[PDB]
Amino acid sequence: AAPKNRRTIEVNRCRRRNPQKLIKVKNNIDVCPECGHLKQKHVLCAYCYEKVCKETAEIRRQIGKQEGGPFKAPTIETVVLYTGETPSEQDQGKRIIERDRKRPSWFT
Amino acid sequence: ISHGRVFRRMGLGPESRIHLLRNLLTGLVRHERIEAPWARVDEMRGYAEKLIDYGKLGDTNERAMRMADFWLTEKDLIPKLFQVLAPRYKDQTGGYTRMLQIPNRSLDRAKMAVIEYKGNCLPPLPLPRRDSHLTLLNQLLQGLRQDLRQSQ
Amino acid sequence: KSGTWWDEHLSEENVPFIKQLVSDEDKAQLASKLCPLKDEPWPIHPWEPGSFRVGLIALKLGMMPLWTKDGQKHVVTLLQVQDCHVLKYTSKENCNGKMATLSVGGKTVSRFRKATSILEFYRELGLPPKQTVKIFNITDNAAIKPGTPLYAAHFRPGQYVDVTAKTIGKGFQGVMKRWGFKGQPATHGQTKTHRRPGAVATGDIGRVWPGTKMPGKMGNIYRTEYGLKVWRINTKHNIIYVNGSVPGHKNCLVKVKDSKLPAYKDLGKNLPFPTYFPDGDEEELPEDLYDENVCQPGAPSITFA
Amino acid sequence: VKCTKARYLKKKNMRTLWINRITAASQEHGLKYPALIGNLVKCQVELNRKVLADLAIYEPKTFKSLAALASRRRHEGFAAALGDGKEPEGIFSRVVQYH
Amino acid sequence: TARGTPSRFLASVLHNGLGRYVQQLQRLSFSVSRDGASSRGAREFVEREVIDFARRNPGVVIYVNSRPCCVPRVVAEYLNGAVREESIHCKSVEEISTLVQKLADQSGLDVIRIRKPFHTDNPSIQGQWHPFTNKPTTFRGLRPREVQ
Amino acid sequence: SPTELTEMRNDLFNKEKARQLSLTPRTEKIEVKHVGKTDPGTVFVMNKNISTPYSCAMHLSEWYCRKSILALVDGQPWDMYKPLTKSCEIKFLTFKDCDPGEVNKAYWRSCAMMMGCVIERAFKDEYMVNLVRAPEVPVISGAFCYDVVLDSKLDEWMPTKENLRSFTKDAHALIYKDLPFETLEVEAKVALEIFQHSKYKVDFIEEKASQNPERIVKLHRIGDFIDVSEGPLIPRTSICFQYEVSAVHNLQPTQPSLIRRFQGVSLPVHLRAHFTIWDKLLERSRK
Amino acid sequence: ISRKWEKKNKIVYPPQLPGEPRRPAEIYHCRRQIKYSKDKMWYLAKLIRGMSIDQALAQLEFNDKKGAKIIKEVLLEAQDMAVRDHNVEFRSNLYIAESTSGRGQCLKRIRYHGRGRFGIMEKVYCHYFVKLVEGPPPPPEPPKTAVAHAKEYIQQLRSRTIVHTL
RNA sequence: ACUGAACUCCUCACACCCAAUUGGACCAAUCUAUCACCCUAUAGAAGAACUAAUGUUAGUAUAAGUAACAUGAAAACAUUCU
Ligand SMILES: [Mg+2]
Ligand SMILES: [Mg+2]
Ligand SMILES: [Mg+2]
Ligand SMILES: [Mg+2]
Ligand SMILES: [Mg+2]
Ligand SMILES: [Mg+2]
Ligand SMILES: [Mg+2]
Ligand SMILES: [Mg+2]
Ligand SMILES: [Mg+2]
Ligand SMILES: [Mg+2]
Ligand SMILES: [Mg+2]
Ligand SMILES: [Mg+2]
Ligand SMILES: [Mg+2]
Ligand SMILES: [Mg+2]
Ligand SMILES: [Zn+2]
Repeated sequence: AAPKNRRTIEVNRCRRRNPQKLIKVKNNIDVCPECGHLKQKHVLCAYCYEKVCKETAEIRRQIGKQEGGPFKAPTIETVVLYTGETPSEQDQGKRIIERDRKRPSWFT
Repeated sequence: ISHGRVFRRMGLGPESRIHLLRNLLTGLVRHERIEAPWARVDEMRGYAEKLIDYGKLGDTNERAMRMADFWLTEKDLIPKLFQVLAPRYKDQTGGYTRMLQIPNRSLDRAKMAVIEYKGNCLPPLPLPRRDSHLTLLNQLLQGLRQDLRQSQ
Repeated sequence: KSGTWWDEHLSEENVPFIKQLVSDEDKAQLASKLCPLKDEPWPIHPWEPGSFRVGLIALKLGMMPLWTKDGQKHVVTLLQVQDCHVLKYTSKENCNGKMATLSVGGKTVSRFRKATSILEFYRELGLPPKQTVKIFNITDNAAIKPGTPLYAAHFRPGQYVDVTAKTIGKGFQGVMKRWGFKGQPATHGQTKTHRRPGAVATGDIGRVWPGTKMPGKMGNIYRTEYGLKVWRINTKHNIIYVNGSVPGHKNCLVKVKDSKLPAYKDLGKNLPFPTYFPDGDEEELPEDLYDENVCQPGAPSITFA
Repeated sequence: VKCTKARYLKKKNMRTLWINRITAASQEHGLKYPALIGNLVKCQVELNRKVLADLAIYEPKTFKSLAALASRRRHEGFAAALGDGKEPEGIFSRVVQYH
Repeated sequence: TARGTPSRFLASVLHNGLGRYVQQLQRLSFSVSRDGASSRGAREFVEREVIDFARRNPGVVIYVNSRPCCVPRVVAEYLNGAVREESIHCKSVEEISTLVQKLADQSGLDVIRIRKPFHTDNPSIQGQWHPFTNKPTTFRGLRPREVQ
Repeated sequence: SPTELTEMRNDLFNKEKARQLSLTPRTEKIEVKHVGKTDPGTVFVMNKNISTPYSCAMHLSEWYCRKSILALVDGQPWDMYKPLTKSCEIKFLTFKDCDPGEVNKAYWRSCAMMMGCVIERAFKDEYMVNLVRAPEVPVISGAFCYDVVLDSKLDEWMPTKENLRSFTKDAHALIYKDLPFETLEVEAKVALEIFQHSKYKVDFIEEKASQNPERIVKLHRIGDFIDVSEGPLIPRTSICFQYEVSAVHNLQPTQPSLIRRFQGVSLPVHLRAHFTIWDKLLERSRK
Repeated sequence: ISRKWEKKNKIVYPPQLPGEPRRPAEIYHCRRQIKYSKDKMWYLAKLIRGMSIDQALAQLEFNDKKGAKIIKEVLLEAQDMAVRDHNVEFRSNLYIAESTSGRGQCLKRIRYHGRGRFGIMEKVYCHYFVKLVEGPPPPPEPPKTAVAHAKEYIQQLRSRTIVHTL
């Protein structure tokens, strides 16, 4: 089947500017109390999540360096210790991942 | 018509779905926190909980060992599953996994989620916290609660 | 500006407190209506020919077999009356119809998920909001005060009833499944035509007649099953055992009312005319009322003498 | 082309509107348009339809007078027909002669 | 066409005829050329007719400017502020005279479609018709079917 | 006449505003540093005695303006529209902060002030109404209270449900009007000049002047309504979303005069409560 | 090609008299030759049209379309230049008065079809334009009430004249 | 009785409604000769006038933001797994 006539710009404007086509305004956006960047209420904050992901990447790189190769996952719990921090009694018997920076305030 | 169908249709078929979930779950067991498309994480959360239960069952259980051998494609994680995760959750009875939506993927704008085993060594997620008890509405509701308690 | 839900601004301590408080209020309101005859009940007129009483809104629990004394099986559906109350009454003149109307509400739901007007209406009535409200046409003889509860014993075994419900929604279905069209053969050359509709109309008219059977949404519409026998009543759990199948899925709300079939026109002589009133306490009904032909559980195995 | 052809239709529709309005006014006064027009002609009043409609809209008392005159002439004609013969001509029926 | 053109109602600038007729034309500027066949008629008009027209119409100021021009023109400015520019290019003396006289006799109102051939500020003398004209009144103003 | 009293009070308020703003001519620049958690380190070079924490929020973003109810300036709470007076540290306080206590108190006082305005402008002319005080009751009390003495003619009259609903309608009319909470720190002398026709307000001004070292008093106007404020208020009445004059209670010591306490309850747009929770809050506030 | 939008920022108005309302600042910004269809860009432009700068940025940050990021960058640049050069006091006190997408200079390519036939692809490019006006966004046009609607009807009735007569 | 054409009358003006074909009066723009000099005149010429040839070239539409197309998974992006 082929068009029998060219559809006019008036009809085309009707079709493509019908509110069903138009983008819907989102009212679920809100400010993150932690960093103040915008976030959707149900979604996690992009800025804070990126902070956590970068810290996780550093920790995981240290984990890989300590493991030294594939298939060397430890059989014990792991604890991340930052500069100026010593293992506690609970931390005893756990693999220590040392990070060469001050503990982040958000991290606890 | 898909009334009562509880399993998503993923990958190239049922086997491919199982294998995709298996890879995601192996990554979850290895790293304790994995970000992946929202639907796949939702589908794999139940299997993660089931592996935690099978690890609770114990090393000596041949059925649990077979399940772990199948599901953990990297065999170094089976000792982990049985000696780090299950002992960690021995006290708990469920809810071993925390799943939270993430800003859509930059590449294809896919709905993504991060799923982690609770109590992992990794930095805590920016968890959504309920409003403080000291807010106006919460204080008014506290007044309601105190009045009811005094009445009874 | 932004939309809100009842839990948005509630703290960890106040969420459970609010849940408990609202549930307690709902159950207290439900219990407060358990004695209708002791709270200025509307006049209870005797049954007369041509009288139409109110029905109920039950919940389709499931199906089970039921054997009659002649050794015949019957599939019988379970309809549970869950928090069924009369909510509104409009007279002949007020409604402008040929009969008065009683609104009946069923399956109490959360107050946090209802419109403000509905919440105000239910607050004035003194009952928690109901999942479904249905209108029953009645004569003025059968008017019942709003707020009165209705029970499965409102019907009785041997009665014949009509059950209306939204059918299981099958979505946009093809012509073969929707209208039972024969379709085209699977083999013998058929190219890309196995379940398509054939000719939709004739060449002359140059159009498609209105009402033509075409692929489209199936189910999810209200349908009525007429003349289903009430084999049994379980008064303890407020359950009606209705003969045969009923429209809708399990746990669906079905509107149940006396059968309109001509054969069953004036059989409401012995039924509770306005409605069954447990508060009357004339004789506490047994846990189970059976129709005469039902093989009651606990009865001796039937022998065809 | 439509604009050129529309002048004939403009004149026709103007006459139709005038006739409709004259009919309305004559019915208000109890007369029909044919009777009013014919009897005015017989009275020798040569007001055209445009002017008659204008009088009906804007000079209701003048139009009432004209309708009364038309009915008077109509009744004079009826009397003449009924008493056909050499009876004296109606007062308004008399026609001024021009030479 | 009427639908594709503006329209107005028949009117006069200041009720031009009630008290006294006032010639609406006030200015006539003739741009002419010493040389050029286009303005030969304009030159002859300036020579033989413009003086007579000026003395006939003392209320109109006529400015004859002879400057190099390819299209000789006449600009008529009316009391109401209207300005009408006409080309007298390659027009004979008679044509120019008729055009100038038409401008003199013409008002400054726009030459557009006139909706009505007439304009009355007092259309009715006996009272404009309304539905209650030619309608008898009833005792105590009782509407139909009224009981009391 | 009440209209004359309002007009003259507003005139004095405007003259005080003009005098205060003229006391500091030109544009002296004060540096205010954002000591808040987010957007740290931002220093605003503002105009002294003209710029406001609302101006700071406008510089930062619209979200600050919409969500910030109070401003801690050098550790002390400030109205978002109170002009700053010196280089300082600023931190915006919203309703959903970790410890919103100060914002709660400010909103509570603002609701009491709106209740007082509605009370004064509701009654008919023939009846005298004199606002005595707005007790600083805690939020846990479940209802903000405003104390008034009505005409002795109405010593036995109690407002009906319709009267309370009319009060709520007037309060919602104010909310729709969306008036700012203009504020001033004005000397007790000018405060007494403004409130010379109210012994209760006079003595309250005296108490405030005694409490503070100098004779400076917090004087607030919503619209054509001057009042003495116990502390900072919220930016605009539009902050309020739900507002209900719950009830009225006469105080026990009736022999000197009838101190009738109007008890109401309110919630801002940021903390809207569902219909049922709001109904329960109304029931608990009616006490 | 035309580049009048850029020049629109170079107009200098005469100094305002003291007894004159303060003229709101206007900042014209645009981005040229965006690898994006103008039809798709129009939806984003319409979305952010008439809103405040902060609200537009908020919507664009969470809209998934590719053009959303480009429009967000353009709006941020517009805000920066409005503050730095156009003497706009507050960042947040700006609203999108105009936002439109224009056709860019496109390139023609060949798309190969099944039987030696082909079609002419168009590597579509689009422009994007914004005008930022200082001050709060104008209030949305309230829907006309029944009272005003009936008032309009009654005015129409009153405007009636006796047509085609004296 | 009345309504009713472009028939006829009325006021003014009139060359101003048949295909093929035929006679005639004008004429846009261009160049040349003389003029003219904010757009022209008298003549001589001619690649001298495009709502239409599935016309040619170029631009942009319509179909249409449609049909179609693409990147196995996690991660330290080492690496591992399917
Ligand atoms: Mg797929
Ligand atoms: Mg078949
Ligand atoms: Mg084939
Ligand atoms: Mg096939
Ligand atoms: Mg090929
Ligand atoms: Mg194309
Ligand atoms: Mg005719
Ligand atoms: Mg020539
Ligand atoms: Mg040619
Ligand atoms: Mg062409
Ligand atoms: Mg062509
Ligand atoms: Mg397109
Ligand atoms: Mg299509
Ligand atoms: Mg496709
Ligand atoms: Zn954040």
